[PDB]
Amino acid sequence: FMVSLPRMVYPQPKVLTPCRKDVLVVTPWLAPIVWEGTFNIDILNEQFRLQNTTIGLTVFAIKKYVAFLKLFLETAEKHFMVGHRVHYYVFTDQPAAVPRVTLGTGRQLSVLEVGAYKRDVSMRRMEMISDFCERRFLSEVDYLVCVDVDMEFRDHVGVEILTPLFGTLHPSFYGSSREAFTYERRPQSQAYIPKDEGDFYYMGAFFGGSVQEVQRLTRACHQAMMVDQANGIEAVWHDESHLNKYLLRHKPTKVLSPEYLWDQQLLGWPAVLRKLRFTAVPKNHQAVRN
Amino acid sequence: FMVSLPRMVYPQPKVLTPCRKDVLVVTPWLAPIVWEGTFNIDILNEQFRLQNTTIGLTVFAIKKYVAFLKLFLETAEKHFMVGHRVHYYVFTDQPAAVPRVTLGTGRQLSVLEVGAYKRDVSMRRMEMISDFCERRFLSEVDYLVCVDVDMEFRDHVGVEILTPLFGTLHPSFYGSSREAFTYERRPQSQAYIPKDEGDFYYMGAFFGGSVQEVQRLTRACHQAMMVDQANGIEAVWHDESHLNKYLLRHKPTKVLSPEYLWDQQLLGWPAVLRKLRFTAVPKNHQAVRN
Ligand SMILES: CCCCCCO[C@@H]1O[C@H](CO)[C@H](O)[C@H](O)[C@H]1O[C@@H]1O[C@@H](C)[C@@H](O)[C@@H](O)[C@@H]1O
Ligand SMILES: CCCCCCO[C@@H]1O[C@H](CO)[C@H](O)[C@H](O)[C@H]1O[C@@H]1O[C@@H](C)[C@@H](O)[C@@H](O)[C@@H]1O
Ligand SMILES: O=c1ccn([C@@H]2O[C@H](COP(=O)(O)OP(=O)(O)O)[C@@H](O)[C@H]2O)c(=O)[nH]1
Ligand SMILES: O=c1ccn([C@@H]2O[C@H](COP(=O)(O)OP(=O)(O)O)[C@@H](O)[C@H]2O)c(=O)[nH]1
Ligand SMILES: [Mn+2]
Ligand SMILES: [Mn+2]
Repeated sequence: FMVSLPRMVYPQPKVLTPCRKDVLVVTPWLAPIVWEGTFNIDILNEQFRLQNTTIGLTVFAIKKYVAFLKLFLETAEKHFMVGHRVHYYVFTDQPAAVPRVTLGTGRQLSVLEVGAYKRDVSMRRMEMISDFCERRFLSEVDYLVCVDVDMEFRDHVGVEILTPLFGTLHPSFYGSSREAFTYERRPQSQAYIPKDEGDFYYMGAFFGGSVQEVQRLTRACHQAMMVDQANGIEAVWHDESHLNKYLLRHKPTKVLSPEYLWDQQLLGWPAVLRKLRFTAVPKNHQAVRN
Repeated sequence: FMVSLPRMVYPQPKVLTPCRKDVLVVTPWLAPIVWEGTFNIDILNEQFRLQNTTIGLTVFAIKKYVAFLKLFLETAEKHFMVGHRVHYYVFTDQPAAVPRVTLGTGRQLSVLEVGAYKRDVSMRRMEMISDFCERRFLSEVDYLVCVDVDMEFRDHVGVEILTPLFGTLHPSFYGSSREAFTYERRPQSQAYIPKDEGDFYYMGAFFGGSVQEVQRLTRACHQAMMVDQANGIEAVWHDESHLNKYLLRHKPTKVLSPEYLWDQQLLGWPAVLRKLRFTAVPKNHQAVRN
């Protein structure tokens, strides 16, 4: 049951005025595409606080990637769901290397120890989120957000993203035609998508939804990755290829604009982006991965 | 559980191309506003058919308004949820005056006899939908759509409207500023809305949602109307005033554009409307109401 909103004073939405005319703000299956100027965060904060919403955030920091946790967490404290209940779940092979980060009220952090894989693994993250943590998340949070650690928050990332299932537009492909998307193209893979199919290219570094929908997605992707492994094939972009297949066949109920996953070093700051919210931290891929 | 969509071939949505730049297509609380060009009906039909969705439609035809049923139902057969399961519920004081209309497969009609009120009643429709039919609807349909009878369908009205809770933009006020909206303005009424509040002016002739959400809305409006009656006040636009108060405090999850509730005699055919879907049948208000 959703209680009534209180009286609020805010600008009237005008039907004959879009704010955003430069971008698509709704998908053809009537899912909002979240850009700055499309939402009144005061209304959304009211709606979600009235439900006492708890957001879980999963992040993996394996081997050298533990070095990214301090900036990741400290900037999450500044920008991620501030005012709402947040539970961070940090998956690591080195619990003692997790930095002691000071949290705001109503926010908690759990360190979950896992095994480290040598490779660019596809399988652990989808498996961990589904198979091992299923019961935990259902009991503790309403929504799950699953992100990469080699990132920092620079601006607001809030309840505007919350919905049963969301993906995020990959910053390198939002202007690309579907034939150019780097989907898995081999029919022998479970992640296969033909050249005439596809809505968007979603980045594997930021997806989420309700606990139920995220467990469905991660279970499906893990199962599909196991099939590929049994067949001696590894999708071109690993779990991201499978995420893309899933979200093609199970449409997300919101899509996040590239505001929510940006690399400024690589791509600059285009006019279409009014805010850069969650951004890549420069890294040496080869050095840091081995 | 939502099964996978099949392979489909359709035009790729392009992020840097809106189709609609002339109108607001999403509310500030991230609810789609449904206009032609914003949805791919093939994708939506797939989604809703895979859930075997059943839509109930309620319509009241009391006293002289039974004369409107033939055109209403015959045009509903042509345009309303074609291909989906539909259950019409016709509430009338004259069961024998309900026309025998031929229905397509998967569609059924129930005649529900009620008492006729003399007045421009506010109370029967909200009361009937909540208090008397609660159990029936929960067992028989997934969504309820509640409309006026003095109407005809001229174009597609389909699953694009379906959502937990929707209202429809009143065709006379979609371009108006909120101070001009004919909300109830007396603080002594439960429907009161101050001049600095309001998103939209919703028409009482077309609202709906899931059964649960429609029973919540109709219950709340009926209760509020009973309070006003006990206090010797009747809202300026009767159940529409209360509907507007409810949807201010409980934001709808989609909003239908005036495509879905139009009067061509009164308002013509503006450029902003690409389709006229559900339209007023000319009537002599005084003659037909007494
Ligand atoms: C010099 C690197 C050029 C990379 C451009 C394209 O992006 C890559 O797209 C791939 C799919 O085709 C995968 O999503 C990679 O994760 C992504 O690279 C990741 O995300 C990017 C946004 C960058 O942050 C990159 O450093 C990172 O490895
Ligand atoms: C010559 C009549 C001028 C009416 C213009 C405004 O509309 C009225 O707006 C009211 C709220 O302020 C209520 O919603 C009425 O139901 C509506 O009239 C109804 O809907 C309209 C769209 C018309 O179809 C009208 O005939 C009908 O009575
Ligand atoms: O040695 C590693 C490699 C990867 N990761 C995790 O897997 C994510 C995806 O890898 P990466 O960020 O290197 O991929 P990219 O964004 O460069 O494609 C990282 O953010 C980490 O959360 C990790 O913890 N340790
Ligand atoms: O004598 C009446 C008066 C009203 N109605 C029902 O109440 C609705 C609302 O009344 P009306 O359409 O006259 O209001 P308007 O759209 O003109 O404001 C009608 O469509 C009918 O469904 C009815 O059945 N009999
Ligand atoms: Mn990364
Ligand atoms: Mn009417």
